[PDB]
Amino acid sequence: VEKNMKDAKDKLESEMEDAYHEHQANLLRQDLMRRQEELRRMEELHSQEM
Amino acid sequence: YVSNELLEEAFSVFGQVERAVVIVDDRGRPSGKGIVEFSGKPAARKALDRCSEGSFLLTTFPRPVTVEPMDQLDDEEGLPEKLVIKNQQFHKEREQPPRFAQPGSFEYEYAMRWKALIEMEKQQQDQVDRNIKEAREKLEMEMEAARHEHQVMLMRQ
Repeated sequence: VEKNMKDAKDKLESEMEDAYHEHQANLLRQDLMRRQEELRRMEELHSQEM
Repeated sequence: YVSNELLEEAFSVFGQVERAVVIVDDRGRPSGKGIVEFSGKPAARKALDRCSEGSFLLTTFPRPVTVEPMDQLDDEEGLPEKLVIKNQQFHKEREQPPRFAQPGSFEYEYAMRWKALIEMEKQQQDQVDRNIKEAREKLEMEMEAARHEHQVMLMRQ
């Protein structure tokens, strides 16, 4: 049990940077998609006005 | 929609404003003009050149105000007789006293010519005013279109 775990802790230490990068990328993607949604909405409104 | 304090504070950036009153007619609606007087000539010149080269805007309505030097029309002194030159052409222009033009005479015909020229001048001025008014009305109808297009381009950028 102790060895299996010593290994589990060592593995979970390795993903320090990878999970952080994934989380930052995901939050950036969510912000990008919401901004693109705003883009399409206001663009079609402007097209209708034109 | 303007106020005296609006012009007092807006032009307070260039310098101290002694008076800033919107030119208003009898009914109370704004006449579209206004008078602003500074304290120092260099401050007035700086404000004039900054407004000419820049776009000085007052309110949310994105229409800047045109700024030019103030001509001073005086009605106190008028013109006294002794300050006239009283030279030879004054006697030439004072051969006969003011009167009505006799119909069928040379004076009446030349006055007809002058009146026609003056009426044509008034018609041309009215045509220019109409052209300016229609251009401004057309420019005003597109508030939302231009603003929305600029929003589109800025935010896509």
